[PDB]
Amino acid sequence: DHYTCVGCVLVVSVIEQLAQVHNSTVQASMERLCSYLPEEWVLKTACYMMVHVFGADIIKLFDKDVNADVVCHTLEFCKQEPGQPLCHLYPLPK
Amino acid sequence: CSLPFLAKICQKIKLAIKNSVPIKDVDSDKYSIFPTLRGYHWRGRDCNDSDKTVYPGRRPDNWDAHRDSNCNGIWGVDPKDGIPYEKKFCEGSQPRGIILLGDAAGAHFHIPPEWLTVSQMSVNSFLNLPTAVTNELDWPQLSGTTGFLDSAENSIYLRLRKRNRCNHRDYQNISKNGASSRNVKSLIESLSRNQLLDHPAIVIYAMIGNDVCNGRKTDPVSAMTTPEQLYANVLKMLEALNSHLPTGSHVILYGLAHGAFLWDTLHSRYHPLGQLNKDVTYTQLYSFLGCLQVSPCPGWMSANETLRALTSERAQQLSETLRKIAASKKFTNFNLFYLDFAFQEVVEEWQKMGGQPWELIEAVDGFHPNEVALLLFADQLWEKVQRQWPDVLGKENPFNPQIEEVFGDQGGH
Ligand SMILES: *O[C@H]1[C@H](O)[C@@H](NC(=O)C[C@@H](CCCCCCCCCCC)OC(=O)CCCCCCCCCCCCC)[C@H](OC[C@H]2O[C@H](*)[C@H](NC(=O)C[C@H](O)CCCCCCCCCCC)[C@@H](OC(=O)C[C@H](O)CCCCCCCCCCC)[C@@H]2O)O[C@@H]1CO[C@]1(C(=O)O)C[C@@H](O)[C@@H](O)[C@@H]([C@H](O)CO)O1
Ligand SMILES: *[C@@H]1O[C@H](CO[C@@H]2O[C@@H](C)[C@@H](O)[C@@H](O)[C@@H]2O)[C@@H](O[C@@H]2O[C@H](CO)[C@@H](O)[C@H](O)[C@H]2NC(C)=O)[C@H](O)[C@H]1NC(C)=O
Ligand SMILES: *[C@@H]1O[C@H](CO)[C@@H](O[C@@H]2O[C@H](CO)[C@@H](O)[C@H](O)[C@H]2NC(C)=O)[C@H](O)[C@H]1NC(C)=O
Ligand SMILES: *[C@@H]1O[C@H](CO[C@@H]2O[C@@H](C)[C@@H](O)[C@@H](O)[C@@H]2O)[C@@H](O)[C@H](O)[C@H]1NC(C)=O
Ligand SMILES: CCCCCCCCCCCCCC(=O)O
Ligand SMILES: [Ca+2]
Ligand SMILES: [Ca+2]
Ligand SMILES: [Ca+2]
Repeated sequence: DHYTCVGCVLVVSVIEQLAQVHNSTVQASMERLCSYLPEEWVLKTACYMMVHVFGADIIKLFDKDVNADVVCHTLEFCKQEPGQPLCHLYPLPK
Repeated sequence: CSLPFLAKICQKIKLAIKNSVPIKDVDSDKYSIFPTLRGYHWRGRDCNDSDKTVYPGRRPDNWDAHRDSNCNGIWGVDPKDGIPYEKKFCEGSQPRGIILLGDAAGAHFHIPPEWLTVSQMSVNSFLNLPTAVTNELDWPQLSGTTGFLDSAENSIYLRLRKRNRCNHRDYQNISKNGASSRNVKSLIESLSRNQLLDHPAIVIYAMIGNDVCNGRKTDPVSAMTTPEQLYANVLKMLEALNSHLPTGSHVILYGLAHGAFLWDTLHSRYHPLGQLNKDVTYTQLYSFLGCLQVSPCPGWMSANETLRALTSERAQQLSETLRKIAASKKFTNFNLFYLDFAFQEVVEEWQKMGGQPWELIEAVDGFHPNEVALLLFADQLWEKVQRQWPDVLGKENPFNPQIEEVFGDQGGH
């Protein structure tokens, strides 16, 4: 919960920044990321499988360009727990 | 892990982690032929995994005339004079092993910044991921105390091996990321040493932060180990060690870290995830992890300088407790020493090599000493012990060249 938030922000950060440096879509950077994983452990296969099956459904939740904190809260990987402050790694607009 | 069939698997995994012994260990002597999963990245490689009486650090039965019972690559008989090679070359050389009872720093926790830095990311960036993960994100094989591979100033183990080749493969890194005085008892149990059948050992107890770095969900000060708790915990640990260690062993209690260095050095510098758009510093990393209540050290990774100072003060108080134990308590089977955390010496040594202090901290986690720092600490420990207590390290073996001539690389690591 507090681990899934961290893991989501890490992974989404890499996807978004990898898209930025290639001027690419998020679909393209996700596929690029899988491309970089090793064959061992069925990581690259699991990766590719994950990206094709769910990727588009996830991207379609977003009609706007938002940072990793927003993405991960929207996907409910970062939840606002009762009694705890809102957590974010990147700067807030405004 | 909540599914019923899948949960029985999850419970079993956690059980292997926590016991801190190799999963690949057919004879159950805690030494492995496989590198990760607590294998020979962590301790000397088992030269016979079908025999619990063959493992690193053992006294050589029959002087290893017939086989290499202690895996140091020295064995057999000289046909010239009928004398076993290990008697000729090691008798009287007082071999000893190195054992680290440590934490994430002692295990050398390291997340490659290449996994998170897109500007340089490539097909090669993740080749090490399965090794790292099955080593609990530690790199003991490259660590300052027990490292034996090509450093990315070398390790305590390799210096001991260089001093006396008979010490080949006699290393054990019994460190766990979350270890402290509160749980070092479980580590004592994963240690391998027989008080009567093995060589003596140098044991370094180096819990440099976790006794002050808990409190992730409460006032951290109220969570930190107190001097009385640590005194009791360490005394019980030392009594347990006294029943494992061969006579002639040595135990070094190492002081806690100067953790205030972290905020002072890093609070305005960019994290790897912040380098592309210059939008994340370690200040934000520390706040983020603290907000999520998963901060690895809330007391030192705080913008509240009063909290940082209280954390440092407790760290100094606990270090003085270790010094008191070493000054006042005595154990039959080992000499006991205290060493301060050599912060100033390491930072000065680094600056004279042209380094900047921020280059001594793991870039991704902003917490642990990195590979360079750990080898500098090892260098400072070696020289200080050599200068003050040379008996701890032993004499140079005059037959090292003979060992090398007859046995070469002694079987490698
Ligand atoms: O169930 C037990 C808990 O598991 C245990 N917690 C752990 O020990 C901490 C583990 C959890 C791992 C979760 C994530 C798993 C995925 C890892 C695989 C990697 C995939 C690649 O965490 C780790 O040890 C560190 C893992 C970091 C992983 C980051 C990978 C980054 C790769 C990026 C990939 C991108 C690709 C594109 C819990 O223990 C209790 C406490 O014990 C002490 C422990 N402290 C130490 O370990 C401190 C040590 O110095 C290590 C510090 C590491 C800091 C890393 C910072 C990274 C920042 C990254 C940039 C943003 C405490 O742990 C922590 O301090 C660790 C810290 O909180 C983790 C920070 C970041 C997590 C990121 C997750 C990313 C996920 C993967 C991304 C895809 C522990 O809190 O104890 C429970 C069981 O507990 C109890 C019990 O039930 O009995 C209860 C306790 O209260 C306690 O009392 C004990 C008793 O005392 C026992 O007697 O037992
Ligand atoms: C690793 O050791 C095994 C086992 O050694 C035998 O059993 C031990 C428990 C101990 O009693 C030793 O003294 C024994 O030699 C070795 O396997 C045996 O090797 C001999 C041949 O020399 C043969 O008679 C046996 O059948 C083998 N197997 C068993 C189960 O005994 C093995 O050779 C050793 N490996 C290496 C690389 O030296
Ligand atoms: C800085 O940290 C210290 C230590 O956690 C805080 O002191 C605590 O303050 C709270 C009141 O809000 C009390 O619960 C405790 O009595 C205090 N602890 C001690 C040891 O005195 C302090 O509040 C923090 N300062 C700021 C500005 O946040
Ligand atoms: C690509 O986007 C550029 C702006 O982004 C910056 O430059 C690129 C090359 C990356 O390095 C990125 O990380 C930087 O933030 C534009 O200047 C350029 O016009 C865009 N390219 C195209 C083909 O439109
Ligand atoms: C768009 C991609 C979404 C990214 C999802 C990554 C989630 C990482 C989860 C981290 C694992 C938590 C482990 C645990 O709960 O103990
Ligand atoms: Ca074995
Ligand atoms: Ca064996
Ligand atoms: Ca031998």
